[PDB]
Amino acid sequence: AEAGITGTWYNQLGSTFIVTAGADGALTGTYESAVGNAESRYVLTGRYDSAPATDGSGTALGWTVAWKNNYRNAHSATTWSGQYVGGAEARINTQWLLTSGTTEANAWKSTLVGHDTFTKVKP
Amino acid sequence: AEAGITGTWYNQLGSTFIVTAGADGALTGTYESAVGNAESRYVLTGRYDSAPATDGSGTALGWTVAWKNNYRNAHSATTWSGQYVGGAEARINTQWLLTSGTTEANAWKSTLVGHDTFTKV
Amino acid sequence: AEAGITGTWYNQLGSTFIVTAGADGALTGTYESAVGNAESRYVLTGRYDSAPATDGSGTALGWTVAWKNNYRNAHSATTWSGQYVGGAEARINTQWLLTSGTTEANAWKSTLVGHDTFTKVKP
Amino acid sequence: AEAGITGTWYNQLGSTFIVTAGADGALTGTYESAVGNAESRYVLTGRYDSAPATDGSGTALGWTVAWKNNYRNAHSATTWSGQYVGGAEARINTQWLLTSGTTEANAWKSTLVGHDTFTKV
Ligand SMILES: O=C1N[C@H]2NC(=O)N[C@H]2N1
Ligand SMILES: O=C1N[C@H]2NC(=O)N[C@H]2N1
Ligand SMILES: O=C1N[C@H]2NC(=O)N[C@H]2N1
Ligand SMILES: O=C1N[C@H]2NC(=O)N[C@H]2N1
Repeated sequence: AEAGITGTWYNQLGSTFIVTAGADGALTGTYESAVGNAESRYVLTGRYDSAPATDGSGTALGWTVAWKNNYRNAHSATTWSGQYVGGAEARINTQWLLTSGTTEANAWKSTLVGHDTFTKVKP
Repeated sequence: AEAGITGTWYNQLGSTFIVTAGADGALTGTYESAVGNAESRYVLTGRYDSAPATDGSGTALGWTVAWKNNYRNAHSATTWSGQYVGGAEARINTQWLLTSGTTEANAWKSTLVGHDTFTKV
Repeated sequence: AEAGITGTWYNQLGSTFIVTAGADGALTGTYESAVGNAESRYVLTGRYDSAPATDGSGTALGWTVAWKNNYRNAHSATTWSGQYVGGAEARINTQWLLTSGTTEANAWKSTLVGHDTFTKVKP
Repeated sequence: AEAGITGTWYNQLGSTFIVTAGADGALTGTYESAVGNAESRYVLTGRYDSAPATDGSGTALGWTVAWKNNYRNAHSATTWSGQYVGGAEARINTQWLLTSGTTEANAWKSTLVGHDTFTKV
């Protein structure tokens, strides 16, 4: 549902995710990370299932943040893949992949994987 | 390098990725998978890091595809995270996460992980 | 530390992990999963850093369970990679990969990824 | 097929994996990586699923290597999860997780993920 996803969310590290879900399945917003070589806000773009199932299934969605803005350029990008589960305590549970740009030689260790849980605060 | 991300790419499964990379870091285009609960094209959106480093590093990027279009709704979304490397033979090396929308009971097994390599051949 | 890892542990799904850490960095035991095409106990084998660092760093370790025993054969195997963090509330935080045996054609979707947190109960 | 997992395998990075597959599902041997904070051989232990299915499916298996030996202690461990496919050209296709022991502050970035393909060539 777009309304349910739209809002301000935070995760366990203390990062901020501000998103708007558009009618066509699009997600746009900004992300502020509490950790890493990151400062200020970054632009994020993603997609979500605008037509989930009836039932108590989560809504699959994903988004990307390239870690470059006017203040910093970390030469990396993160993609979060997960599902939104609404209710009185709406959560977005995800797993993410953080890839850094590297030389052909260190490419084997260019990607980090983790998981984040976001709790909604505002629309 | 970077702008050269624009084009038509294909991966080892035969899927087609058509992207336009905008000067400021955006990625837009369509994706058509050769496998899965999918038919036709799906819209994709992503970001790439528009000012890569001397050093001969690749350009980090990622994009998402929600597997819903006017033909099918597979109730899942895939994100690809990787890097672009240009040169005579340019490729985009990625690892992806495909999450399906499940009930809680099946949440533990909602995500598949894989890797795709794209070239313009 | 072997003593700290040795014991009975459970995770958020309600699965049981019984392990013994040997002096040489080896881990042996049994695993009982609360979910999946799994029944009874399965044998597990792994390795851990028998010489972690001083400091408050976790001990890296990993183990594998092939999901076949005398009662069931799910044609799959899971590997858990994570770190043991001791203290009064010792935990083992992990990320896992569950690969199923498939045809060359469905190989693209042979692996599931997730994360489990284990809480210790007994030695 | 299965028993044929025993042997010396090499991956695209040039690492060498020497394994012995026991009749009841065990995997034992040594690993020597061509990259990283590693030198010489490390002990590995794993499991494979000893009764694979007609159907022409691969044999699921996984193994672990703690990067500590009498030369180095990199305070990390890697697990490879994948499947073995035999035939004229046999390979083991895997995805791995490399976890380092961090302080809590760095726990979020303690795990790398990759994929390796091994052959006996
Ligand atoms: O909120 C954050 N989650 C983690 N993933 C990532 O890429 N950077 C970290 N910050
Ligand atoms: O091209 C594809 N890559 C794989 N990942 C995914 O999500 N579907 C498959 N198609
Ligand atoms: O305890 C469990 N964790 C999950 N990972 C896995 O492979 N099966 C599930 N059971
Ligand atoms: O052969 C190797 N594979 C890669 N994964 C890993 O842990 N170290 C590297 N060496």
